[PDB]
Amino acid sequence: DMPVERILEAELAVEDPVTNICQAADKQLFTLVEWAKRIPHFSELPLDDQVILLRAGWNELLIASFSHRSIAVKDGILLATGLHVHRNSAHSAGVGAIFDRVLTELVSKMRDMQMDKTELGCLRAIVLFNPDSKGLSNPAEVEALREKVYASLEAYCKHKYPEQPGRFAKLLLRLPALRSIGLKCLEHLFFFKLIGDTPIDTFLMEML
Amino acid sequence: HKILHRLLQ
Ligand SMILES: O=C(O)CCNc1nc(C2CCC2)cc(N2CCCc3ccccc32)n1
Repeated sequence: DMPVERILEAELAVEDPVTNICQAADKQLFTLVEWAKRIPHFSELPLDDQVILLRAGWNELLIASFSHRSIAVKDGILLATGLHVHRNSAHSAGVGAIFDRVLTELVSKMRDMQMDKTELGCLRAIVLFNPDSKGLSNPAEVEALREKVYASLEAYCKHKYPEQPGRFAKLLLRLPALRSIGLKCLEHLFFFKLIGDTPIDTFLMEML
Repeated sequence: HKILHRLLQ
């Protein structure tokens, strides 16, 4: 059993440019662990599998959250610290192109369809229960949990938005964009770490 | 991954 109401509760319970990004990412990594523990059955997985899932998905999980948070922000991203990233400072971080992708592929599309917080939480739970994460003890157990999430998501969408029969697939079809945006964001974060622009001795550094 | 492993418990 995977009730969308508990997934919404998890969302509601928790919610220089490189330095601002890195500090906000470190802060939200701690929040992300609290969020995942509130997703039904996540904390029942073997501990080593929980570690693997969060290491595989933390980048997409944070992107999804700051993108949804930014749907009322004019041409920018509201970080969890309350600071903004706008196009100028994104270019200053060398991340202008990916910044534009976040706005056109994630923020604006979330705004257009008015993605709600249950929907965001369920998309994030699907990302969390990624059965392709390397080294899982039983990948199919994670696939089983993923399938219970998107079953619950679809029923929620069909009940709340029955006049939008395509809405469930429309939500799922933002996940490829989230995946490639998350890959490009991570490549920059690795670069920041390699050149010594990241705060040392952080949760963030362990994730990298 | 000592930090993640700990916070999860
Ligand atoms: O504040 C929060 O909600 C979470 C922390 N922020 C936060 N996290 C991240 C995580 C995603 C892996 C690092 C990235 C990020 N950006 C902000 C603007 C666009 C961009 C482009 C390239 C690289 C990073 C980023 N920003």
